[PDB]
Amino acid sequence: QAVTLEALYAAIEQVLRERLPEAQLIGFWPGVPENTPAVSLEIAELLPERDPGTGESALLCRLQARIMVPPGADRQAVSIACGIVRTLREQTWNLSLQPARFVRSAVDGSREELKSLRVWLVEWTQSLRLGDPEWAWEDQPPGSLMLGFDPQTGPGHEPDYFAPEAL
Amino acid sequence: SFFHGVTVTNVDIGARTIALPASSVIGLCDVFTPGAQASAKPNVPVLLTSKKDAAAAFGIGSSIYLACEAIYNRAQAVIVAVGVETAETPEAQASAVIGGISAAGERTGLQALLDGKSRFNAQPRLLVAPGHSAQQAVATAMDGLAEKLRAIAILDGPNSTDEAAVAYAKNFGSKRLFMVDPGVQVWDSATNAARNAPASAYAAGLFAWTDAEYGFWSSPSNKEIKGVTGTSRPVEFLDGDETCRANLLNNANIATIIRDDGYRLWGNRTLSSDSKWAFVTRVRTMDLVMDAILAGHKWAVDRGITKTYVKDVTEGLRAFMRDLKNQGAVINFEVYADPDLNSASQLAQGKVYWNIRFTDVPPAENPNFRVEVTDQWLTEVLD
Amino acid sequence: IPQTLTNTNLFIDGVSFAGDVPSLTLPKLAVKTEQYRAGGMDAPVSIDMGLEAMEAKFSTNGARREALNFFGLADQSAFNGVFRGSFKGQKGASVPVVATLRGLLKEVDPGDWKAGEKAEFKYAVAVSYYKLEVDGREVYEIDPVNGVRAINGVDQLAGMRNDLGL
Amino acid sequence: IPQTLTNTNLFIDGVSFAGDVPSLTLPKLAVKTEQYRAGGMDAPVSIDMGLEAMEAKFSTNGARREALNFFGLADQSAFNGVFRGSFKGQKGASVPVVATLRGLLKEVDPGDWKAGEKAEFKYAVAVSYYKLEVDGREVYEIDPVNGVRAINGVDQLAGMRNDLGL
Amino acid sequence: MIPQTLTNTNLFIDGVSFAGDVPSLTLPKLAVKTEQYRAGGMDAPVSIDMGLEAMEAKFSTNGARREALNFFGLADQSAFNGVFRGSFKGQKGASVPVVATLRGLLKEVDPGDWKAGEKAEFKYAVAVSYYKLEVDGREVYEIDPVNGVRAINGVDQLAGMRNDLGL
Amino acid sequence: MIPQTLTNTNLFIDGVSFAGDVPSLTLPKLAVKTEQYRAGGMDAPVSIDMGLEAMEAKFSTNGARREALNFFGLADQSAFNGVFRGSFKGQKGASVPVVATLRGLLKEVDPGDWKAGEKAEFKYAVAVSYYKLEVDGREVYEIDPVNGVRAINGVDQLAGMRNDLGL
Amino acid sequence: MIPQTLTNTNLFIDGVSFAGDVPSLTLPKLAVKTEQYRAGGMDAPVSIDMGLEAMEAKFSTNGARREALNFFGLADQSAFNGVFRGSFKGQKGASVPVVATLRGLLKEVDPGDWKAGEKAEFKYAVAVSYYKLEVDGREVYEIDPVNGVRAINGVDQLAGMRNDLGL
Repeated sequence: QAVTLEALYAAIEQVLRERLPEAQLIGFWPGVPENTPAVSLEIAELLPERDPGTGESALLCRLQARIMVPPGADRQAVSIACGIVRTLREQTWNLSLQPARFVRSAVDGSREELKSLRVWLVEWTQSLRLGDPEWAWEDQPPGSLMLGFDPQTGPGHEPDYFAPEAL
Repeated sequence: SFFHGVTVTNVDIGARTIALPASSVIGLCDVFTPGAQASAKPNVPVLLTSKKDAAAAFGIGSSIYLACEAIYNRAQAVIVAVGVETAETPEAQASAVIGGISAAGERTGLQALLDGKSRFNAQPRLLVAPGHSAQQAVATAMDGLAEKLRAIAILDGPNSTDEAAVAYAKNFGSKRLFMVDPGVQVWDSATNAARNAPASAYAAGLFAWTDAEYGFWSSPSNKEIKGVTGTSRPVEFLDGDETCRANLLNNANIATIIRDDGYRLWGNRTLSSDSKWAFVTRVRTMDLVMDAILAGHKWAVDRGITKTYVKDVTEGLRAFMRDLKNQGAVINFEVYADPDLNSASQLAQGKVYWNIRFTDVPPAENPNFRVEVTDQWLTEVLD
Repeated sequence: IPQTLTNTNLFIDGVSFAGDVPSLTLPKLAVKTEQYRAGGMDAPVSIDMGLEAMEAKFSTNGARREALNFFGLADQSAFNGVFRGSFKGQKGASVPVVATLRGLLKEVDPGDWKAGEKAEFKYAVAVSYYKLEVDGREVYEIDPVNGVRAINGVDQLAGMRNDLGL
Repeated sequence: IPQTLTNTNLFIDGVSFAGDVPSLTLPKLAVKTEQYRAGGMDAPVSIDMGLEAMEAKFSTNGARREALNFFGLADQSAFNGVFRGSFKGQKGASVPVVATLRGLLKEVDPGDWKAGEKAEFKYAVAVSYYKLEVDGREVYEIDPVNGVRAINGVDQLAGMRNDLGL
Repeated sequence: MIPQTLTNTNLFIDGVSFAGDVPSLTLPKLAVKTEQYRAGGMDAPVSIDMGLEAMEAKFSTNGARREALNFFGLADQSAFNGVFRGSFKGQKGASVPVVATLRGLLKEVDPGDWKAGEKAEFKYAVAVSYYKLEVDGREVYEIDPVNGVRAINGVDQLAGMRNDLGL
Repeated sequence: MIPQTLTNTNLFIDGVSFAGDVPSLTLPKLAVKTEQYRAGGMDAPVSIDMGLEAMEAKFSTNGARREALNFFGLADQSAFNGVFRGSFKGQKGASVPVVATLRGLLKEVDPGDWKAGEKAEFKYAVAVSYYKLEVDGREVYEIDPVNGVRAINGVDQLAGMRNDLGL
Repeated sequence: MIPQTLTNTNLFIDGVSFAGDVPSLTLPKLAVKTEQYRAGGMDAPVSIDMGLEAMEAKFSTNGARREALNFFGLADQSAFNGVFRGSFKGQKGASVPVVATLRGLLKEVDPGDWKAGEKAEFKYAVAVSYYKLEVDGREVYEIDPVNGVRAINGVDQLAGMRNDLGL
C-alpha cells in the first residue's frame, strides 16, 4: 500500500543495476572505493512540503548519487552521470511516487578520503507520502442507521425502521 | 409494397379525447379472452402508453380495454398491466387474479406486478383490480401487494346499496387501501348502451392526473373525471348532519362520485383505522419519502460510503425534504437526532436512531360558513 | 490559542479526495449592504438586503473524471460535495469542522501545461446550499431558495416567510 | 496521488510539433452564470445560459510557417490542431489525455526581438469545437453550433434540441 | 423611527405561489385626478380632488408561468385575483408585512425580446378594480371603484357622497 | 417554484430552420384595447375589455437570409408562416418548450446601418393574424382575428359573443 | 445554417468607387404602409397592405467627395444612380454579395459639426425611386414606384393589379 524508505532504497538500487552495466556496484550506503566504476548513493537532506489533508507527512528527500572513479577517467564518469540524468526524467521507481526532480550534477570535494580522487555528485529530489492516512471525524458504519417518523418517536417505542428494506 | 404520393381515405375517427402526458405508473389486473388479435400472453406484464397498445396487445373485446380507455380518457399514463385468463367459477376467476409462484420463475396474477422493478425501473404506484375488488380475497391481497410495493391500491365496493358497502369495508384497517363504491355507467358510442363500468379505473387516471398537475400533495378528491356519465346509483351531498348518502360513505372511509355525471370524487380518507394516516395525501408522501431512503441507501452503498454513511444518507435525505418544502408538499421538515442514544460506544457500534417529522398540507375538508341575517346595516341604508 | 488546521478531506459525490486537494476556499459570506443615510442622520447606516452570491474554489491536481464530469450539467445543485476539516487547538481538542455545500460547478480551469510540472486543475462552484457545522452543531445554514438563512439553529428569516407566505 | 505531466505533443494539421511547444493553455470552460434572486429568496442562485467563449493559447518558439499560415483565413474552424498529453500518476499508469480542438487562430503575437534570445511566438485560437478525452473515453465535447454540449458521453442538450427542433 | 427598506417580495395568483420567478413587481400608482382650479378672488390654484384614475399594477416573470398566462383577456373581467406580498425588515429585527390584494383585468402580456443568452422577463399589467393594501395586518386602503368604496384607514371617505346619490 | 429563465431560442419560416443567424426575437405584445370607464355612481375607472390590438412580432437576423426576404409584401397577406421556438431550462434539468406559431404579413424589412466592421442586423416585423403559443405542449393562446377565435387555455372566450352576432 | 455577418462594404456613384471614404451606409427601410383594420365580425386588426412608403437611403462620407456633392438637387430627379455593395463572409469561407442599385433624388447633404480634431461625416440621404437588391447574384426586390413594379423574387406582385387599372 503506502511506501517505506526501505522500499525506496531497494527499488533505486534495483533499477540502476539494470540500466547501468558499466556501473559495477551501486550500493545505497557503501564505502571503500575498491574498483574503478563505482557509484555510491546517499541521502543529503529530507525537507517538508505542502502537507496533504491526511496522516501522511509530505517529504521531499534530496537523494544523492556519488560516482566514484580514479582520476584520469573524468569523461568515463560523465558518461555514467549522463546515464543517471536520462533516467530521472520520468522515473517513479515503480513505487507509487511522483516522478523525481533532477537538481544538479557537478564534481565536488568530499569530506571523506580522496584516494579515488574524482567523484561526481548527482542529486535529485522526489516527494514522499510516508505513513498511513488517519481518519478523525466520524466512525459510524453503514450497519447503524434507523429512521423513524413523528408519531414513532421516543424512548418508549423504538423507531422500527432500517435503511436497507423492501422495494 | 408501398404507395407514392398523397392518399385521402374515407374512414371513421371517434371524437378525439386527448389528455395530459402524466408521470405516475399504474398497475392493473382484469380479465379478457386471448385470441390471434390480442398479442399478449396472459400472465406476463407489459407497459402501455396509448390506446394503440390496448388494441393490439389486448383485444378491444376485453375488460382491460374497458379500463385502459378509462385511464386514457383521463390522463395519459404508463400502465403496466397483466392478463388473467377467463374463468367461470366466481372463486376460480378471483383465484387466478391472485395466483402465486406456481410457475418456475414467474408470478402469475396480481403478483406479476412485482416484476415492474428490475425490468423498466418503474414500479407501479397504483394498483387497480376493476370489479374484482368487490371480492374480499382479491382486496386482501391488494393489501399484500401494497405492503411489498408502497403503492396505494384502489378498491371497489359492490354495486349494491350502501349497507352492502359499509359493512363490506369494516374488515379493512389497512393504511394503503382506498375504496370507491358507486359504480359508473358510461354510454358507449357504438352499442347504444350505458355500460356499467366498475368505477375503480376512473379514479386511477384521476390520481395520474393530479400527480401530473396539482401534484401528489393535493388530495385527489374534488377533481373532475372526464369522459363519463352518471353513476349506476345516485348519491347526494346535502347539509345539516343528516343521513345523506355522501356523509354516510365518508365516515366509513369510502370515496363517492357526487354530481350530475361522474364529475368528481368525494373521498378524502383512506381505509385506515389509525387516524394518523387517514388522509390519502399523507400516505402517498410517506411512501414517496420512504422511496428516497431506498435510493439514498442504494447510492450510499455502491460507492464505498463506509465511515460517512449516516451523514451521506441524512443530508441526501434532506436534499429531498427541501424539495418538498419547495414544491409545497410539506410545511415543516426536520430530521432529528433522537435522545434515545444511550452511550457513545453503544451508539457508534450500532443503533443510531434518527427521526423524520413533517407536517403535510391538510386538505380543506369541511369549510364552515357561519351565516347571519342582521338588523345592523338596515338603519344606515334607509334613514 | 490559535487553531492550526491538521486534516483535510473533500468529497464530490462520496468519492474520497482525501489526499490530493491542495487548496480549498470556502465561500466568503457577504451581506448585501447599502450605505443608507436618510434625513435625520449624517453617517450612513448599512442595511441588509440578503446575501450576495457564493463561490467555493477548490483546486485538485489531477485529471480527475470524478470531478470533471460535474461541469455543465443540465441541472444546477447537482454537484454537491462535502468538505471535512479538523482544526487542532487547546490541548489536542481537534474540533471537527465540516462544510457541506451544493451548486453548479461553474468553471473548470486547467492551467498552463509546461510539460513536466504537476496538473493543478482549478474549480469553482456557484454554491446554492451551504451548511457549515463547527464541532458537531450548526453554524451557517444558507439555503437561498425557500429563504432558509439560519444562524446556529435559529432561522433568521422565520419572521419573513410568515409575512410572505412561504 | 498527484499527476505530474510527462509528455506533450501538439498537432496543427498533422505536423508534429512534438518538442518545441514550451507552453500550452487549454480553454477554461466557463458556464455563463447569472446571480438570480427572485421573490421568495435572499441569496442569488446562479443559472446556466450556455458557455462563454473559448480561447486556447499555445506559444511556439520558432518562425514556423506551419502554424503562422492559419492566421486570418477566410473560414473559421479551419485551424484545428490536436493536443496530446500524458499525466503520470499511481504506479506508472500514465493516463493518455488528448485535447483536440478547432477554430479560428485569432491572434499571432511575435514578442520582443532583442537580438539574441529565443523566438517565443504567441498564439491564440478562438476554439469552436473542443473535445477532451482523458484515458481513452470522452470527458468534454463542446460543439457550439448544433448545440452538442456533451459531458462524458451523454448530451446535456438532448432535451433542448427536441424543444427547438434541431 | 427606524431605517426600514424593502428586502424580499412574493406574488400569489389564485393561491399559487410565485416563490421562484418574480424579479419585479409594481403596485398601482394611486393618484388623484387633480383638476387645478383658479377662480375669482384667488390665485395659485388649489387642486380639488375629483377621484382617482386607472390603476395598472405591472409585474414581470421570466419563466413559462402558464398559470399566469391563463388569465389574459378572459370573458370575466376582474377575475384575475392576486396579492403583492412584501416584507420590510427594518433595522430592529421583526419585519413589517405589506400585502396588496388585487382584482382586475390582465390587460397586457408583454414578452420580452429573446436575445438568446439573457433573461426572458414576461412583463405583465393588470388594470385592477379592487385594491386593498395592509401594513402589519392593519388596513390602510380599500379602493373599490364600482359601488363607491374609498375607505382610507377603515373610515369610508365616500360615504358622505354615497348617501346622497342614493347608491 | 423553480428559477426558470430563457436560455436558447430558434426560428422556423415555412419549415426552414434559422439555426445559425437569429440574434433576437420578439413575441407580439398581447394587449387589451382598454377603454377606461368612469360613469355615474362610481370613480376610479374600471377598464372594460374591448378586444386586442395589432400584433407585430419583430425579430432580426444578420446574414443574407434571402429565405426570409422573400416574404415581404406578397399578394397573399398572412402567407408568412413561422414559429418562434424557445426553451426554458429551469433549474431542475428538463427544459420547458415555448413555441409560437405565427401567420401574418411581413410588413417591414429594416436593414441596419452598415458601419463596415460591425454586425448587419436585418430587423424585421410581422403584423400577425394567427397566433398560437404553447407551453410544454399545452395550449394557452389561440388568437385568430377573423372568424372570432380567442381561446385562452383551450376554452373559447368569444364563443358566447359569436353565437349572437350569428358568425 | 452558418453564422454570417457583415464584414466589408462598398459604394459606387455613377461608376466612381468610394473605396476610401465611406464609414457608414443605410439601405432604405422597406416598410408596408400598414393600415390596421378592425371591422364588424372580428377583433384584433388584420393589417391590410396598402403599399410602401418613401425610401430614404442614408449614408455618410468624411472627405471632400465632390463627386458625391454634385448630385444634390439637380433638375433631373432620379438622376443619382448608385449601388450599395456589401459582402457577407459567413463562417465557411466564400462570401455572399449583397448589392443594391439605387436611383433617386439626393435630397439632403448634412455636413457635420466641424469640431477641429474629430472626423467630418458628411451625412447624406437619397429618396430613391428605383431599388434592386441582389443576394449572390439572385434577385429579391424590384421596387419601381412609377409604372407599378413590385417584383418580389422575380415574380411581379402587382401584375394582377396592373392589368385592371389598365397601366
